[PDB]
Amino acid sequence: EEDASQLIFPKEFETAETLLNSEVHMLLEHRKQQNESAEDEQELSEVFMKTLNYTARFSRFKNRETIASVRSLLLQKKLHKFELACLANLCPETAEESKALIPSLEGRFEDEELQQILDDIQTKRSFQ
Amino acid sequence: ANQKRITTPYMTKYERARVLGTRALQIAMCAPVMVELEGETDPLLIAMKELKARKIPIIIRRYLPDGSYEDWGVDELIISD
Amino acid sequence: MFYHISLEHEILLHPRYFGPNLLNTVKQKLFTEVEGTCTGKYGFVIAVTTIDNIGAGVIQPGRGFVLYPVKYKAIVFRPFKGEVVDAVVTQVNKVGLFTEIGPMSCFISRHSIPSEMEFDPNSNPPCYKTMDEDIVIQQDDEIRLKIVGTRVDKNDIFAIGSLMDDYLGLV
Amino acid sequence: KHMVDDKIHSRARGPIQILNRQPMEGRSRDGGLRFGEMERDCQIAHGAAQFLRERLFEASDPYQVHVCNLCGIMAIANTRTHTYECRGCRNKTQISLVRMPYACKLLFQELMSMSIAPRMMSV
Amino acid sequence: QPMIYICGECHTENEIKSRDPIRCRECGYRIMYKKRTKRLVVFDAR
Amino acid sequence: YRHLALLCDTMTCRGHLMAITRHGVNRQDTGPLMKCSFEETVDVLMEAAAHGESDPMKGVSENIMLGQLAPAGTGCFDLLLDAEKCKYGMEIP
Amino acid sequence: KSWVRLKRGIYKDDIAQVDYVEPSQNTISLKMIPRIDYDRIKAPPQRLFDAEKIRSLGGDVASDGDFLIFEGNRYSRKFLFKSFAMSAVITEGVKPTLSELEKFREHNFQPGDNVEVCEGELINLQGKILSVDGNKITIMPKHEDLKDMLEFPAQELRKYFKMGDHVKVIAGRFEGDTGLIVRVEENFVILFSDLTMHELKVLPRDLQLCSETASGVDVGGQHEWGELVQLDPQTVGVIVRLERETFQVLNMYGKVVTVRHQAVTRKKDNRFAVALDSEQNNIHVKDIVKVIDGPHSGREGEIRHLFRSFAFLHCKKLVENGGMFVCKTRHLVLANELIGQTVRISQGPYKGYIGVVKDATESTARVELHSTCQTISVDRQRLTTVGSR
Amino acid sequence: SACPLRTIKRVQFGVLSPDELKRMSVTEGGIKYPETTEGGRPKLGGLMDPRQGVIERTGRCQTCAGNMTECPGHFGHIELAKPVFHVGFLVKTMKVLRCVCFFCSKLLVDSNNPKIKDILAKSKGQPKKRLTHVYDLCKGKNICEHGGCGRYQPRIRRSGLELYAEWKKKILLSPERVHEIFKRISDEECFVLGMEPRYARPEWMIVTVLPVPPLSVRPAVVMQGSARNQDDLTHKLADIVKINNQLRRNEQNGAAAHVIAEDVKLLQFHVATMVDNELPGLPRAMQKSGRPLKSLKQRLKGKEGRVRGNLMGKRVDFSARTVITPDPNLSIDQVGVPRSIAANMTFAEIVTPFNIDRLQELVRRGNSQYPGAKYIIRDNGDRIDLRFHPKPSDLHLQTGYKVERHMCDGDIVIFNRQPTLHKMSMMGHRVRILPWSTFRLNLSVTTPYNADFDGDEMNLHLPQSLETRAEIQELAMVPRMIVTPQ
Amino acid sequence: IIGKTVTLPRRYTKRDCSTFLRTSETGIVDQVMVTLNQEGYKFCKIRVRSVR
RNA sequence: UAACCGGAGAGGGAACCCACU
Ligand SMILES: [Mg+2]
Ligand SMILES: [Zn+2]
Ligand SMILES: [Zn+2]
Ligand SMILES: [Zn+2]
Ligand SMILES: [Zn+2]
Repeated sequence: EEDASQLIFPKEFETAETLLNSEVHMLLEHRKQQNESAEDEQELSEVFMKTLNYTARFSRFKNRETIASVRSLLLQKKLHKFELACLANLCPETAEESKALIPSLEGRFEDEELQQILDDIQTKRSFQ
Repeated sequence: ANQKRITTPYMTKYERARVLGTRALQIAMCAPVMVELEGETDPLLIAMKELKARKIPIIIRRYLPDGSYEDWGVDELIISD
Repeated sequence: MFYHISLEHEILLHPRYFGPNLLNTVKQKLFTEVEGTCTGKYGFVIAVTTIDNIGAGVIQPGRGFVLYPVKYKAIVFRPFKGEVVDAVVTQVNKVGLFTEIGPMSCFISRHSIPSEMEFDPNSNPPCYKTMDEDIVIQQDDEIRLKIVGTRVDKNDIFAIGSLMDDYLGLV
Repeated sequence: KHMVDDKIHSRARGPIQILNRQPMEGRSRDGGLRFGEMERDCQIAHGAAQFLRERLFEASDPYQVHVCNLCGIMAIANTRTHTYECRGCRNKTQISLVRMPYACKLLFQELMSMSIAPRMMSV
Repeated sequence: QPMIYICGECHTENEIKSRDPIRCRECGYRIMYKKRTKRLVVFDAR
Repeated sequence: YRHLALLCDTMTCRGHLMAITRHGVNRQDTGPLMKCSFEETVDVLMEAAAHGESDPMKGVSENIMLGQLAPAGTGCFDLLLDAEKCKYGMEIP
Repeated sequence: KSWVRLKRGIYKDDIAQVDYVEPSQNTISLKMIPRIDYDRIKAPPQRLFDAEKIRSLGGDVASDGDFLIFEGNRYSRKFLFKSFAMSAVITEGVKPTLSELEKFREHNFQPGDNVEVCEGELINLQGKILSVDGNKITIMPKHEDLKDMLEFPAQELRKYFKMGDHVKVIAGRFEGDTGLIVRVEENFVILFSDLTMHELKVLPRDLQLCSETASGVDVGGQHEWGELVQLDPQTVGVIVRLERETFQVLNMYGKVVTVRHQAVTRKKDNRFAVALDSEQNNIHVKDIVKVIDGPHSGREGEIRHLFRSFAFLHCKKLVENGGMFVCKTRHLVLANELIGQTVRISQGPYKGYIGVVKDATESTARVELHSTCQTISVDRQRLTTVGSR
Repeated sequence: SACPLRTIKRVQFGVLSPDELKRMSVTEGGIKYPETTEGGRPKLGGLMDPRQGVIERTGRCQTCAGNMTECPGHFGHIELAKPVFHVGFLVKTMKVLRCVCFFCSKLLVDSNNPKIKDILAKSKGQPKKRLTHVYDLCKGKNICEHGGCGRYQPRIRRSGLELYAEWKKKILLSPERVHEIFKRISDEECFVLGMEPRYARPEWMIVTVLPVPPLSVRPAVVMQGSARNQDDLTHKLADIVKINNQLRRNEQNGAAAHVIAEDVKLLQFHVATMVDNELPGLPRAMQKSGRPLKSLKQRLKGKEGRVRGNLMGKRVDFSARTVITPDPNLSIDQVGVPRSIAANMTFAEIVTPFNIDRLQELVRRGNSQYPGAKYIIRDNGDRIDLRFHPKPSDLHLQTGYKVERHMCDGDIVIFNRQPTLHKMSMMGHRVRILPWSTFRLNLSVTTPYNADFDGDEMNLHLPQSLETRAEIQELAMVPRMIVTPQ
Repeated sequence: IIGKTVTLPRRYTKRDCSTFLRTSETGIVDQVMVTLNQEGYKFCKIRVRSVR
């Protein structure tokens, strides 16, 4: 029903706080830690483990302080929440690829400014 | 608050009938019981022993006709019977 | 996708399961049913962060079980139609490409894959490949794909991927 | 001619009519007794509300029907595949299930047949 | 297999097979009767 | 005298006389389905629908025809479970 | 070589092929489908002429090889070939369909649909349908980035739909289906239908957009999709696909067959039946089991049906037949005489009575007495079977 | 079944708009065939459709997946060749017509008036009272004041069923003209005339579409294999669609307009008969069976109608009835019942470990013996009967099951005599078993019952729910209500 | 009491039309009757005797 | 050198008259 660009959804869906791959990774590892502790406890869902594996193999930052730095540094500039989350999950190194993947980002910012933002993201990315 | 008690503390026959029936219902489908019993099989006698013991884990929400509601616990509700 | 929004769902407490720990029993019960489920409005239920509040118990007239109106903050996942997400291939087949986006399953037809991105049955692992063998999509490989159609059936969300557009394939 | 053998009968959940899901009439078909209007009013005067409700709704014709929260109209439901839809809304989210008497439901179809709109919103 | 029937006004016996006109063989009388069962009957005297 | 005076004051409580007729009870706005449950049904429902009438069914027989619990005593109030005395509840077997 | 319809007789409103036209302008020769019972019921649906059957039945019949005369000079060859009146036939406004052609343009635009302009100075313009007329619509389209309200006919417009939307087939073999498109070519549009994840190649003219998905039930309202019927009184089958006159059915042994609509009969499904999967845990309908042995080894699915040693399983990941595969249960892992007979009560409180057994149990029996206007219960040990058949 | 259950708060009453009617109709393009069905198969677009609902036993609805009980019905629409109005709406229509102008369709009431403001302020939330007040004050207006036309405006009055407008010259009220001027009635004009615009409209008072109800509303029954028994609702629907097709074809090709007007008048009479068969202005319809047709207005205004004979008083089970017999040897609170009544009457019982052995004993004793059960119901809702003697694996029991068991002494039953003249006429009693087959009771209970044993039979209801049984025991019992309040 | 088969328009045949003695009446069949109507159809009449 | 399969819901209705309370 809803497209990614025009993005019609209720106000609850708008005020829903998005999450990073790394944020989901650290939160799900935390929740798995309380699941492993406090025994005689029902185990979490296979959906929970599948999401944990997907977000662990697609996590971009391995440090919580790095995650907070990325979120603050993309936060002070005016961007949409969904486009911000999509950019943080993809981490594209080129503005052309970014605007090709996200059509709603076309015309949102300048090309050189978007490329500078992507270059900053690449520099502050935690590489293994 | 404990001051705004407009309705009477005398709980009514309707209230005692409803609480007796529902108490007998979960006694019948085997919720735990906290009044001591002398040995009975029927939830009607178990529920009336509970009602005369005045130890029910149910509080009654009375709808005052302005739109507001008031809660009355069975312990502070004085029984007409 | 991953959204941190509060949800409210009604929980029915069986009277034989009252016990001493009413709140703890209800919380353990709620963590049993609500996790791993799906709905049309909110998608997959991934995790519940906090239980916001527990409402007052209301005994249903003529029904033994008591209902507790419980609101809780949770994390849910919801893919968007007309939206691109990176994915991991589960299986490659004669019929098409099967992939997983987290818990959500997506399928790609050979009319959705590029025509050059063609399958080799002679290869021992089933994989799509090009004529120049530059792009080879294997099982458990990180690819990107444009989701073009989302549909739900019996509270299960599964999608169709599209790769006619450029910059679509293995990451 | 008034013999007790000819007069005595009793019913326990026999047949139901085609038009309405209600018991038969007359002991030849093992008929049901009419819990009539003034008897219902006198039960009201006694105050046995739960007894009257069980005598009037679920021991006679209990039903369950879906209504959406947007407009108070009937919504269709394929419950085998759990697809619930209100035409004119296409919401499928702001919906609810309520317990409904069969006779009053047929009354609602008669209302819309007479072009009455009993807009029946859940909240 | 065929039924043993009684004419009534003739007080006579006849044999009738199914899907046949219900007529006496010598007079064709439409009022027509069936004989008592061969299955045993008892009655306690109460 | 309680019931007799109650009948007469309910008769005269609307600022004027109330003969027990359709010709009065249709004029008081006391519920479209009360009016339908009176001897005239189709006209009073059809006028309520024609004028677009709202009804929260604070009556009794309206609750009855909807099949749910009528709030007219023994069902007028709500029941709430007490978790404190429930946790005081000892186990039984 | 034209087509008409008859006015009178038992053959009213039936398509007949004018083969030869007599120059006398009185009667014309028609090839027609006989609505006859071959002199069996009369002392009627359309069906092919059976010369051998009507010769076997006899009666008014004359045999001349392929040519035959029957029942008041009714002429048939190979198909009735009979002369009929010019005033009794209608030679204008017949238009036989493809089924009638096998036996012997149109414009349909609806509001809410999207159509594109492919020619003229307004080329390649997609707009929503607001109105529709007969031949020259002069539509009012809602074009993208164009608030001006243009005009286009149905010949200029083409039913173009954006990628990934719910589409419906108005008519054809794939009619009544709902799905999501895969790739739009110039004439061929391929879609996966929703109830059957199956590839349908349809035309844009046959395509239509609507918001109500597939109901999953047949045209006759008798059988749904993914259903259980009887191929034959020993082997049951599962309808896995509905078709315009047929059903694609998976059999008991995993073979996909095609049967007629009336060929199979619905069987009562035991929803409380139980089965065992050789590892001694109970399995039921709508339970997730992994298939570890057999042709479908290493798979997993939900149980749709249970037979006394067999199981019908659904998997979404298997695109074939809607994941529907059947296998034996033992390769899965979880993830009276006395009725109607004269008897005697010959021992006890009712000694000496004669009764008829209406119900018999393992231990006692019900006896309707012959003396007292009452029926009682009495034990089989005290029973005695006198007389009988 | 994924939808949560809800309790109800409010209802709104309006008219159905034709666009919404043709939207929520499952029929697309309407139905336009006077045939009921095809010769061999059910027909789509005829009088009966599978899209309308489930047709036969062990069949499926075309729209929903339900069957008979689970199929709740689906609706349809029929576009009319000419718009038509009916009674009730006709009377309110002519009231609105006398309120409104004829030519310019202006308000004509001059709402910028202190009288109008006072009427609104008094009837804040009284739409019918506001309508009566504005009609009374606007009856004496004649010419327009605003209204551009200076004509006197015609007096519109009914002649039987049709309406004529006569100028100070008489003409027929065309339904198209009435629909047009009701459409030209503005929204603010509608609100100041005092009727809610969002839920109803003056141009919704006139209708151009017929909503058709499902086969639940019009059942199809088979008798001796004939299956030709169809109801007068179906017959009148066939007449309506046949006349509508005739009008549509005639306006398509002929348009001689005289046959059009005359057949439109007959179609208007037909839909008026659909509203009510009995009309003071026109004779009722006629069937070949010799009986008058039954309309829905009659079907609800009758004493056997839905509102009274099916809503206020409806048929109920769990209710025996037989003649009584004096008996002084039992107490005033007890009633004795026959063994056959006690065997054919059931009572629901929860399986608890306190009495599980006795319930198991009663179960394998079973039906057709007096202490026994006839139905066993599991936790999931599986209903298993005992009269066909299932396997002992089925006869095995666990805690929490539902037992339809024969009652014994001590159970509470309600017991009455029609008419219930006084509220003392229905008392609760404890059931007991005596050999001979009649009701046994006390003279101290006959005295309030107005009972005197000359062939008067009583009714005996037994509640199934335990809380209903408890509340009957504790409210309607004879010692608890020895003394009357009146 | 009376068994009749009505032919209707695999391995299934004409439907059952079996008229019963009414529920909760006992006793003995005393005499029976077979004749023809004015139409020519067969017509049966069975009397039920019940001592009280 | 082969092995324990089981099956029960109902079909009109509408009018008139009589009788009983
Ligand atoms: Mg008397
Ligand atoms: Zn809606
Ligand atoms: Zn003779
Ligand atoms: Zn349906
Ligand atoms: Zn004017």
